[PDB]
Amino acid sequence: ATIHVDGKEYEVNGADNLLEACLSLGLDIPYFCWHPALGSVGACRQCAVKQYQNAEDTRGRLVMSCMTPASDGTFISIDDEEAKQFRESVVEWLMTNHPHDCPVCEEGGNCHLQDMTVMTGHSFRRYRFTKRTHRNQDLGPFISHEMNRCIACYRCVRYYKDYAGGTDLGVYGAHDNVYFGRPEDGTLESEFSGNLVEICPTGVFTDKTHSERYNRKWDMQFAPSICQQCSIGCNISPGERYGELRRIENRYNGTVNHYFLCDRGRFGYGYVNLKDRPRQPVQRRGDDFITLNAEQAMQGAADILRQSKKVIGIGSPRASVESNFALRELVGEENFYTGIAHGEQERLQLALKVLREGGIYTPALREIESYDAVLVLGEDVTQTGARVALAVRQAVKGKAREMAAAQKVADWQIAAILNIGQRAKHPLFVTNVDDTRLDDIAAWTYRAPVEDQARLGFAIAHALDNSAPAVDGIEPELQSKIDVIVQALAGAKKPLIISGTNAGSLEVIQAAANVAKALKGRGADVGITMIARSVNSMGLGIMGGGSLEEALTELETGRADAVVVLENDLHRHASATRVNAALAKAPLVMVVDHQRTAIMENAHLVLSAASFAESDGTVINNEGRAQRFFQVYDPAYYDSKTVMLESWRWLHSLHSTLLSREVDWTQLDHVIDAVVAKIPELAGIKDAAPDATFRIRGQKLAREPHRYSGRTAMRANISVHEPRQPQDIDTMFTFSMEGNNQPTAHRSQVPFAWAPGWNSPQAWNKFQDEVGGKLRFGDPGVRLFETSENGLDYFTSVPARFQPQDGKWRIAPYYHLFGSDELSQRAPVFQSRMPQPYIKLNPADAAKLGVNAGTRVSFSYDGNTVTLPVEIAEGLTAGQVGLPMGMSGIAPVLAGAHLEDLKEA
Amino acid sequence: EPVYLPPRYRGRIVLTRDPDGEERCVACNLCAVACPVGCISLQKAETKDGRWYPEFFRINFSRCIFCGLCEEACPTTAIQLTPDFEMGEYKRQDLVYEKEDLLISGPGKYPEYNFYRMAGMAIDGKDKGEAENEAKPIDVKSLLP
Amino acid sequence: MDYTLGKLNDMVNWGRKNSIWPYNFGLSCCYVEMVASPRQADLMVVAGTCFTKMAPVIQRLYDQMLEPKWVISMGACANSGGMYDIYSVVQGVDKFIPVDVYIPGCPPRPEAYMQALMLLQESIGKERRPLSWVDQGVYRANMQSERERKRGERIAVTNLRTPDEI
Amino acid sequence: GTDFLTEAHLDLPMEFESIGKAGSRLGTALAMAVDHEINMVSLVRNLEEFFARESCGWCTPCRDGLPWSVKILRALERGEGQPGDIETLEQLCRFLGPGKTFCAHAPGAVEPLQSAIKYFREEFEAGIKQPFSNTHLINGIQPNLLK
Amino acid sequence: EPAWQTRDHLDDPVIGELRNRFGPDAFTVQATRTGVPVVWIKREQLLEVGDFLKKLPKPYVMLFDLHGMDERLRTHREGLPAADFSVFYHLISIDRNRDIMLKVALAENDLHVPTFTKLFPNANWYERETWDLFGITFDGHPNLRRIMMPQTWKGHPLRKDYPARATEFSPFELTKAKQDLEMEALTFKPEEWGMKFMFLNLGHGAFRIVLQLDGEEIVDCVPDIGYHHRGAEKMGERQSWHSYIPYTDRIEYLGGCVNEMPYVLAVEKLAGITVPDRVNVIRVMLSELFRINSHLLYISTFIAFTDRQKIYDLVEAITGFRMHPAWFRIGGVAHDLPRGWDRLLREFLDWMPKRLASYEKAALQNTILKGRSQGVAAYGAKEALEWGTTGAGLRATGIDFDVRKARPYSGYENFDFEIPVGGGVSDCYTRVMLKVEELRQSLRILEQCLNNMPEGPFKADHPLTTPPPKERTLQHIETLITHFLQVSWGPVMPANESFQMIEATKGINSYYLTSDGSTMSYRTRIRTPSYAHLQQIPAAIRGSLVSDLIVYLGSIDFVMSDVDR
Ligand code: SF4
Ligand code: SF4
Ligand code: SF4
Ligand code: SF4
Ligand code: SF4
Ligand code: SF4
Ligand code: SF4
Ligand code: FES
Ligand SMILES: [Ca+2]
Repeated sequence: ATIHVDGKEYEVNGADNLLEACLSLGLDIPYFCWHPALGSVGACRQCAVKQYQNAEDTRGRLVMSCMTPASDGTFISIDDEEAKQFRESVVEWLMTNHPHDCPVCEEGGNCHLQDMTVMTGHSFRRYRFTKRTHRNQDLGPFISHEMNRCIACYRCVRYYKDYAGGTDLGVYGAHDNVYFGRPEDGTLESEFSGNLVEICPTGVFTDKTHSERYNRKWDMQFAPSICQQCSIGCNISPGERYGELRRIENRYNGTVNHYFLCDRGRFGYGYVNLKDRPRQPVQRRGDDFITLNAEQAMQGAADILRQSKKVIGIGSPRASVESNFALRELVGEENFYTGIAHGEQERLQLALKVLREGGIYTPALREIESYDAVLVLGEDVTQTGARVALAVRQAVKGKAREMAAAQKVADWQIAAILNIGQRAKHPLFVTNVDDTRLDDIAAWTYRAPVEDQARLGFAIAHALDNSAPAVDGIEPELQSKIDVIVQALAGAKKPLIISGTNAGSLEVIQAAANVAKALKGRGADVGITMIARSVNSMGLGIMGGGSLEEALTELETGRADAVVVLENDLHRHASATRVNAALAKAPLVMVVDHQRTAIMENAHLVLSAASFAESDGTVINNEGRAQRFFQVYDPAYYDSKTVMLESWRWLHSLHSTLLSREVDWTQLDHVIDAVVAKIPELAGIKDAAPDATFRIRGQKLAREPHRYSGRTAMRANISVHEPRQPQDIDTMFTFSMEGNNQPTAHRSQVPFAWAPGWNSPQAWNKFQDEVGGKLRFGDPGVRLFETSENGLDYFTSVPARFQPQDGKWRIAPYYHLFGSDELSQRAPVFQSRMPQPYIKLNPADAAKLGVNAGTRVSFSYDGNTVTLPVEIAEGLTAGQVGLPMGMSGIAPVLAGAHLEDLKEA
Repeated sequence: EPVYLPPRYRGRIVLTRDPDGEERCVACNLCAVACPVGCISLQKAETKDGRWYPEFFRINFSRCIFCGLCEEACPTTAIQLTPDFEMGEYKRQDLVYEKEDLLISGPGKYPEYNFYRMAGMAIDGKDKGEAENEAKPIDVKSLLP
Repeated sequence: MDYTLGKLNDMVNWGRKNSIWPYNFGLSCCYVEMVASPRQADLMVVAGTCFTKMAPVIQRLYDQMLEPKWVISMGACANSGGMYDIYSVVQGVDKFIPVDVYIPGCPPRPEAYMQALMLLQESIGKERRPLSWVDQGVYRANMQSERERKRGERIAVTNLRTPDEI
Repeated sequence: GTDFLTEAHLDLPMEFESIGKAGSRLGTALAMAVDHEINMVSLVRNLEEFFARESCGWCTPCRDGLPWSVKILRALERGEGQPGDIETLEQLCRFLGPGKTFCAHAPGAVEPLQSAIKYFREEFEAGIKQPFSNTHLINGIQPNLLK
Repeated sequence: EPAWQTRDHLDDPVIGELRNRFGPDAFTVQATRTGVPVVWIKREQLLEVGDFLKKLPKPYVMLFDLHGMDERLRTHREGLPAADFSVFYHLISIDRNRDIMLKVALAENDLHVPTFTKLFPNANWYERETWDLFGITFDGHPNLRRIMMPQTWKGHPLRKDYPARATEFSPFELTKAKQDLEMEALTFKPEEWGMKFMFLNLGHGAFRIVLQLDGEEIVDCVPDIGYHHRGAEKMGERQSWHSYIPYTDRIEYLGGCVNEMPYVLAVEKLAGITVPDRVNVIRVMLSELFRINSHLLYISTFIAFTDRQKIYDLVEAITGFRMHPAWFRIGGVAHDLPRGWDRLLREFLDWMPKRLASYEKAALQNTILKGRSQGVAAYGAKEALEWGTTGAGLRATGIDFDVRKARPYSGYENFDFEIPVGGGVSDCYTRVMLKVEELRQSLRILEQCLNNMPEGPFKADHPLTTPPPKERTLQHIETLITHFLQVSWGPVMPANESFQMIEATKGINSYYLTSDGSTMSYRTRIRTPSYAHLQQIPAAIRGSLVSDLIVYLGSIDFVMSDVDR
């Protein structure tokens, strides 16, 4: 297509509208109601341009560029006089009722309405009458509501309802009294409600957790990082001020998590600011905890380790690839253990083997939205991999997109698409132990134990391909529903099979692999997705090592006297009594961690590791994508006594002091080169980010905006002398504003979006090749493995049907977005949001045991009687008991385990 | 003899109070970013009624060039430059003036302005609709069309 | 009060504070506002921006001065570097020579310099120094800071003149 | 939602095109007569209160520009109009035409205001009786006296 | 068509002359808001283009400026040749009353230009500063050494990859520099300073001049400058357009608002702001008050603290500060004039005539001062033009060139005042006479300012006026929004280049601003007259005595902060 804007000629896409085409060309058109992910509706009337019929047309006509297709030979004018006056008048009409609130507004300096008011040139008020006002609502602990600042752009309701599928937000009232909010006071129920603080162009919806410790955007120190709260690997921009983590902003990645986070990643950063975090190396002596600096801690640990006969290491999926590799080099490959349980490790390696040996392509998170049928087996994705659930919702709405495309309706005209596709949707079949949050759009939901879900998967695979093993004992109703699933999956152009390790069953993963193989054998374009548990679960699986049970056995027999535990609390993956006994028997326990854990009471040495905000490293995605996260701030900049080093720095210095009796800390690129040298499967982490010598025309990449304030006052209460700027030898970023953050800079890692005239999250438009697409020079992060040429064989181990045994209760896992993750549940803002720990009972089982709802029952697991109140679960199959994994006292390793002596307290 | 100073004289910086007696500063951080030297540092805190205020407010007067850009950028007329020049010290750390060294007992050069009488954000003593040029809030459940 | 490392001691303190021979070293635009060899001088008034090239000159002329020596820094430049946090400017003259009295301002008034002279005389009169070198330790008083001494009268200020007058 | 016409337009046929060239619309063809006892400012005020309170709230010009015209017409009704009010009304009629708003409710809203300003302008000018002001005097700050 | 409109100046006769001489495909015309034809010349044609401009019928006789620009970070280079670096040459034709800016593009791997010192002798210090701050080599330069930074400095500060902030202070480097200064006379090399008899080192500002003496006669001299270098241009790349104003104050500290005027006029050209008449009169009045203060100080130092005190009292009444007001704003001034300013100005203008007559009696008719000052180290129009001399010296050579009349700015065309010119000889006495007559004319301008002062706004009605008027900021939400974004992120200047040249207290001061579309200046170039006046010293006192050099140093109006910026 060819368009002529203001006399200049441009080549654009004809399938795009004029607003997105002109924004992709660098032209500035003000807009409110349009969003790249939400489509065009024509509400705010801000994007007005003057369209002419041909080249010899002088009158023209004002049209909305978001509602006008960028067809071939289209003549428009942005800088036309009448269009400029109309856009200024739209800004003025919005300004008539807007409150005098900018100094006490959390959106100030980050506000799209401020930027568009300045951009249109409106600065003079001639409206003299009263402004309408509104009462606010309580929206829960995360989102603060200020209804006075609304411009009625309908972005919130469109995102929350049409995109995110939420039900408790809406627009109420009439003409100029339109109210956007909930029908009553209460917490927003959506798992993706936190994206409202960037979707809303004004300060109506603000980050309440940030509002507690508010600072402006220009005062922030940003870094490009990876969210640590599950395996999905969403790109984030942590922003700090005065030595504490203050906000998590969405960092655009056109391949992974483009505009949207989930609420866990956005609001579960509060564990970084906990005051009980270790900040110095601490050595115990008798009952005295003496504080050491880094050098003498390294020397004492090196001599004590050298006096030992065998040192073993226990890694964690919390830690990065570099930290786990440094531990593996410190103790040796034969003495390195992964730190997760044996069954968890087996499920993780099975998922990994399906990913890089199953011969079936695994899609990225953005690519999930293009699949025409989804089968989810055992993985409650909303509570474990929430952004995958959001992408599955988009893939489900793909059917309405298809029927609209058949009627020659443009893909950005979202209201017409939704009107054509009323309730027709792509097939979604979710299986779980109970009801999921995806059941509102699912074509079918299967509530059954994990062996029954695996049997359903194997039956689907056998009905798709007769070479797959069959399942004996299928009821005709279940057989008919299996036939419905098979007819839906066979007729799909792009079927997608999603599973994961959170179900706690190996056979569910095997059944999902068999379904994917059966769909691959029919020539379909089948994709497979595996949801891991933690941020670097797949990297720990790729690196490998022994299980936690083997390390505990080595400590308990006495073959190992020294144990180094890296970023692992050890109670989520093993029984607490066994861990306590093994660590009390061990004469030397060293714990390298950034959070106060229960195993630090028995620790001889505690090394204060850095969290993700204070460390660099690489983490491996659930789809096998290596992604580098960068340090946000120096923890020793304000508190000079703080010795909080990177975990790989601690372990490399420990290995150097053990070998040559001298301290060499490290550089990060040296550890990365060591990883790609000793481990060839992790050789792709070299290309995840450029090294520390990378420059943009000779200068580093800036971590803070150019108007960063208080450079001679922020530390003045400690010392009037300004300290040295912290040096970053690890990465290409500088801990200052003396750097580059140009949107045209040839790089992939962007710490924050800012452009002149665009101070809001709409500044991400300038950093993309086309708006809503990819980053201009490619998205960061590379895939570790490609699709294998040949797949796996059919798994013939079909599990038997679930049989309830008397006195034994099979534990059905119930994951929660707020609580099941360890670090996020340590955050103080998650304590109010997470619920009380209930235990789920079938009505028949509760009636047999004589307990109603809310009554406390006590059960013994591993010789430990704990009591929980009973919640009646209708969908849970009898013979099962429901437990919330990841909570305090209920380890995620309990999923799939049995349970004895369920007695009323 | 005492030295005469004009009322516009750019001397010692103070934080002033509203006519109701509350401190005028809403901790909006405009003065800190407008400072070319970067010698203002402050943090926003919020009271129980929702009123924004500075948790701390420090000015490095060993760095301050007394240019008055912070007073120019203040949207509440809190920070002001007053006719006073006797500010010499013995130690440079003593030129770091905290909030208790700046907050005077009166309105200073602007005797009547109150920012919170203009802002729509509700605080104690001013609910929604009681600010200047504001109508009462109309519920969407009201019977009037 | 605290000291950081007898009638005639008061006499020498009185004579030293009541006759100060200054050496005004004017680096920059503080020099015009404030308007003897260093071997015959005892007070160094450093007024102006401390450049990297002229910092050895300041250090040499301070080293040529004879004991006892006091230093008064005028203006934000000599105090901390002022507005010039830049590659060619030393951030404060106290980076390399000790300073007795600091004056804020850019530029300060001459009466501010006279008030700092009062402060210097008070600090001289409240100090104990080795009388004859035949304890050879200089004891400087930890004086109460001026901002806490004058805090009550400063905070008690309520109304000021409006800026619409001359 | 139709433009006002005068007594000189009483002789044209009730057709779509004939009333189209006259500057109005045939509409529902149910005409309404306005006698000399009716203040045109009051009548247009009543019309604009109806049109402003019947807005659906979807799009900015109707939703946030019809109440501005209502408040201006109330000020003209009370004799509290200020200079620039009629210019603001004319700008509102220009910027609420077809294509500028999401639907045709606001062009129909601004048709009678346009025609009444065009014909009976003297009553609207008679509504203005006080000087323009939307700034209080802040003590200690000299205003920027624009010319 | 306002005065800030983007123009290519294709109708300038110099463009047609260059097209006829060199061909239509030899240069590229750039459209700017500098008011100047900007012509991109190939590097190999630079010397012949300059020689052609030197031999025009109304030739370009003065090299006004010469410096560099790092174009590597510049994103809006549409209509420009491919350049990693560039060197610009600002040339002035006084007879034509015109000017031209030649620009040479340079690749990063080949940073060398032919020297301009054969065509214009004042290009020596400009090329030395360009080599010092950008690393651009000039082939054929006699002594291409650093002039702002010391000779042991590493890197080039004005490059975009050089960090602007102050580094960590090291006592070891201080002791090394002090030991180098102590043994500077012991290990002095005459060839290292550009020379080829006794050598003297000695220290308007403390600057060191190395002197070669035949017994007592000055044979050669090279001054060591850069001791007052504050990095003001690099700070121009680090401050927003609004927050850079006090830095403009501290360039020529006796000028104050005179120094603020060209910067705010150039920013207003970038912003497309036409200020109202009252802003023009207020700026002219403050500029003339500061010009009177500077001229009084110069005359008194040549021969006092009371008229300057009255000037400072009036300036302190208006702006709240005496010497560094920082009162000018983008689009106007910071506040309105306080009520009672007219009575203060009336009392100032009644005290001044008899004092001015007293200065005339004490300076012009002083026979001993006339004998001491007349004919000692003088120069003519040819030496003034070839060295970039402006202000009192250039007009003392007889060339009637004042910016307030030749290229009027800030409404100076609405005032009635004369421009005094001397004979053909520019010595101390003629310059003092010219400054006394300029004092009288500035008093005339102040009287005209007082007599009919316009009533109106003190700030423009533009959205980019920074900051907005305070009462509307405190009352109106859109004005509050504009103020919020202007004081925090900064006003957004659309990408362009602007230039403003004004008549400062010591000559011609100019600001050349390059905006890359951001809220910070991409390039701020300050041309100061004292740099050019100090460069021409060795060409004027060659063969004189040291006392003659002292008298000549006191006779030229210069300050080292203005020299080194
Ligand atoms: S939403 Fe934006 S324009 Fe409105 S008060 Fe907040 S910062 Fe100001
Ligand atoms: S609350 Fe925010 S997103 Fe929703 S309509 Fe109002 S301004 Fe738009
Ligand atoms: S889906 Fe996972 S990786 Fe993404 S924001 Fe949520 S917790 Fe973080
Ligand atoms: S007067 Fe200027 S230098 Fe001092 S604190 Fe205010 S803005 Fe900063
Ligand atoms: S600009 Fe004023 S209200 Fe805002 S933080 Fe500074 S002193 Fe407080
Ligand atoms: S403190 Fe201010 S007046 Fe003094 S030398 Fe520095 S810039 Fe000049
Ligand atoms: S013009 Fe139509 S779409 Fe727009 S708000 Fe009015 S009634 Fe709704
Ligand atoms: S962005 Fe086009 S009308 Fe809202
Ligand atoms: Ca690091």
